[PDB]
Formats: sequence, structure tokens, C-alpha cells
Amino acid sequence: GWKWEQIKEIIESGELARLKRSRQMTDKYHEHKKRTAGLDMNQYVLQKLGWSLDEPQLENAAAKAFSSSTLYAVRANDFPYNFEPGVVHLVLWSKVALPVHSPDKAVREAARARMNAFLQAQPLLRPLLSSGHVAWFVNYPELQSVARIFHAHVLLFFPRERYSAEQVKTTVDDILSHGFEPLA
Ligand SMILES: [Zn+2]
Repeated sequence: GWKWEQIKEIIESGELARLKRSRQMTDKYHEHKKRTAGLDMNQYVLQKLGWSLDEPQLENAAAKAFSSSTLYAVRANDFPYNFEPGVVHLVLWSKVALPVHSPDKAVREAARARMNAFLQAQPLLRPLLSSGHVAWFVNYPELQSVARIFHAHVLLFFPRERYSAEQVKTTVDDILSHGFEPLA
């Protein structure tokens, strides 16, 4: 799998298609694809996250992305990409889209700045941020699924010489249980 420095270089160059699953994980992803071939996965995800129109509305319509914990959700990626041991592949879903690949440089930079501020503000990521061991990307339209719901790939690096696999499990379970904290 990709080493952390390679991951950072790929994200920086925008060559996101290079971030691929292993042959085997590609096989499993293929079988899950067979299973969901009869579904609109946008509606499925909305349903699972509690964001369907059926649900109540703790909204103000104009709420800023990440301004309230009801507006986002972090999950472990069930079919992670092929990264070196210690890299944890999470998915951050947001009810509010962030136009991070807009042709408008002002809009794109502003949307990226918001995502960055959100992740930087997270106490549960503090030592990883201090280490440069948090990265994120949003797959382009020609690469993504579930295009009606914003989601970012959030990668956390726990080097093997710094965290046992069991300590990684513990910390990630902690993050997913607590969730991320909102940002005004
Ligand atoms: Zn949640």
C-alpha cells in the first residue's frame, strides 16, 4: 500500500485516481456492488444517517457546514483503499456540501479552508495533526459514488512504531463513538 508521504504527494498533485483499493479489497467491493446494484445509494445513505425528509428538522436551512453535530457523520470506510499499515480510512459525510473542486478558485479555496478548520479544531486528532498525520480528499465526479451527499475521505496515520494495532483500534473506536465536535 501507499506510504504516508506518497499519499500526501498524490493528494497534493490531485492525482486522486491513483488512490486505489488492493486487488482483494477490489474483489470485496465488487461483491458489495453486486448487492447494492438495485438501490439508489444516495437515498440509502440518507436513510442510514437519519437525514431523509421523513425525519424531523433540527435545521435552520442556512446552517454552516459542521456548525452542528447533526449536520455531519464520521464512519469507518468498509472498503478502505490500499494504504500502508497504520493508515486508517474514514469517511466524513456532510449534509451541507462543500464545493472543494469548484472552477472558481475563490470558492474552491474557501471550501477547502472550511474543511481544514473543521479537522484542525478536533481535540481527538490533536497529536496526529501535530505530526502531519491527518489528510483528506474528496473524490472528483468521475470517481465518486453517492454524488448527492458530500463525503470526504479522512485519513489518519498511526505509525506502527508509535501505536500498537490495538491502540489504533481503541483510538478510532473512541473517535467514531464520540464523533467530531462542531465548529461555529
Ligand atoms: Zn453521528
